[PDB]
Amino acid sequence: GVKCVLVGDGAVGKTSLVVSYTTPTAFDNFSAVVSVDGRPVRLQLCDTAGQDEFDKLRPLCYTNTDIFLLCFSVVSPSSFQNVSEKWVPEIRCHCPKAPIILVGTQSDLREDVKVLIELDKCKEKPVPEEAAKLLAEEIKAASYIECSALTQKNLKEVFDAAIVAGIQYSD
Ligand SMILES: Nc1nc2c(ncn2[C@@H]2O[C@H](COP(=O)(O)OP(=O)(O)O)[C@@H](O)[C@H]2O)c(=O)[nH]1
Ligand SMILES: [Mg+2]
Repeated sequence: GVKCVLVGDGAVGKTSLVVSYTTPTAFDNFSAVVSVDGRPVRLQLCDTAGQDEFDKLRPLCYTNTDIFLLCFSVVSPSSFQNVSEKWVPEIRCHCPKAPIILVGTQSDLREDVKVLIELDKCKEKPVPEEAAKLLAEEIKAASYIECSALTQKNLKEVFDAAIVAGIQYSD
């Protein structure tokens, strides 16, 4: 059984990722049995609040973590910038050994006019997939995987990858 913790800025879609996949509050735990490469594995999902108010409690959730899903929204460059500035340092402070998968969320919004118009008011654009992939390399993430809890694009893949990385580490 594999312990997976999701971290990242508020509003990127952490809670939505886990609920979409496994099917109303700050911190919550989920448990699912998942078929990975043909055999069942128990996956514990710990959903954390990403607001600065925490690190109060948040790192208390980290004990014995096998895999971190470090999430940013692909339509939030600020959340991408926080991967380097806040999240990788925090994870590495508490669990320096644990594998990380860099997870880009809300992929469907790359094609949402309202969202794109809003980003452009500050001359921003969605995070290029190339940039995410390069960062994943820089931070020594296992991989970069981009997904949508709305359309379920790559949602299975995110958690399959989490389990594979998590078993390898655990073992
Ligand atoms: N369009 C779209 N909206 C999403 C997606 N994932 C989450 N949301 C919405 O984004 C907001 C933040 O989601 P939430 O699960 O609360 O994020 P968290 O704060 O990181 O846990 C909510 O309005 C969700 O409905 C997605 O993949 N696509
Ligand atoms: Mg949430």
